Amino acid sequence: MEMEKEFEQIDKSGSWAAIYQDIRHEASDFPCRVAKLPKNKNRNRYRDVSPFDHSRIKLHQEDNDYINASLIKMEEAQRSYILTQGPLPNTCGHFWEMVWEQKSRGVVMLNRVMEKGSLKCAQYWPQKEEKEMIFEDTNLKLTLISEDIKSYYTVRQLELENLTTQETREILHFHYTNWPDQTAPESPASFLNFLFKVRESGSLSPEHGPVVVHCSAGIGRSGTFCLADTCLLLMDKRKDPSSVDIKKVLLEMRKFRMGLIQTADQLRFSYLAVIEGAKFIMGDQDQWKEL
Repeated sequence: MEMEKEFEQIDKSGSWAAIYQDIRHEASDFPCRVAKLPKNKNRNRYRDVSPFDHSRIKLHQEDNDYINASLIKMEEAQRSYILTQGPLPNTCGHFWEMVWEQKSRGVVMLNRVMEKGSLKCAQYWPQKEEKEMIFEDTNLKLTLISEDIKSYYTVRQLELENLTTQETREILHFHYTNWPDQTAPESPASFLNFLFKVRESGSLSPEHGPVVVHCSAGIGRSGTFCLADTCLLLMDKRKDPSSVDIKKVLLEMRKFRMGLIQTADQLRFSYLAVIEGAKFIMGDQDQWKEL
C-alpha cells in the first residue's frame, strides 16, 4: 500500500511532528461567532474548541439553539458523523435533545468519565436499569436497558423517550474504555475491533441519523474514529484503494470541525488503524478479537 510505504518513509525519517504541523497549517479556518457569544460561554468545555458556524448542530429549542457539536459530512464516502464535546453537567439535556432531533441511532464514547484525575465528561447516561434519568429542560427520559461489559469496550442499550410525544427509540451506546490516558493505543487491533462492532450494529447506516461521536474535546480520539472509518470506506468503494490519501481526508474533515487529531501520535495511530484495517476489508477480524 502507498499508505503503508509512505508510513515507513515517515517512520524512518522521524518526521511525524512535521507532517502533523503541515496539516495544522493547511487546515481550514471558519468563523465560530455563535460559539463565542457570552450567553454560550458555559456551554463550551474548552474555550479553544468551538464548532464552525457553518457546520454546527442547531438545537430546535426556541430559546438557545447552541450546542458545541459539528456535522462532518463526507460526500464521497457517503457517511456523516456528529462530533461533539463530552457533555457538561449543564448540557446533558442538550446532548440528548440533539440525539433525538438528529435521529441518531448510536452514540460512540471514546473516553472514560474520569481520566488523569479529572472529569472529562459528565455522567450523562443511567448506570442502573432501575434509576432512569429525566432531563427536565428538554423533556426527555433515558433508561438503561442492558449492558454488555467487555475487556476493552462496553455496549449499552438505552431507551430515549420524548416525554412530550411519548415516542421511544433504542439508542446504542458504544464506549471504548481502553484508550490509554496519555497516549494512543499500542496496537490498533483493539480499536479496529471496536469500530467494526459499531459498524455491525447498524448505527452508521444511512437510514439513521448521523452517529454521535465524542471524547472529551471531540476532536482528538473522535477525529481518529471518523478518520479511520472514512478512509476504510473510501478504500472499499474507490476501484483504486491504493489512492486513499489519509492526509487529504483529514483536511476535508477539518473543513467541518477544527482540530481533528490533536497530536502527531494520534495521526501516526490513524495511519496504523487504516493500514491494519485495510487488510480485512480487502480479503482477510478474527485475530483482532484475540488481542
